[PDB]
Amino acid sequence: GSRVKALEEKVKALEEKVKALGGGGRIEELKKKCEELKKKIEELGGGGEVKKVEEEVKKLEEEIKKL
Ligand SMILES: *Sc1ccc(O)cc1
Repeated sequence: GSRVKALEEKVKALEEKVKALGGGGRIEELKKKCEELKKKIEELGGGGEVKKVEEEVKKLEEEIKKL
């Protein structure tokens, strides 16, 4: 399937979008989940599971569609 393909891509839309969206309130917590998402993948290599990151991020990415 992908697993990582979903992690490598989302990381681009995750930050780039928020960095270009510039907002507050809803964006305040939105970034909190972002900084943690980028640090997990870039750092994780053997542990943490790749399927666990693509599933969780699914919530963040979907949130970008609105913002
Ligand atoms: S990951 C990320 C990047 C930029 C923001 O403004 C927020 C989250």
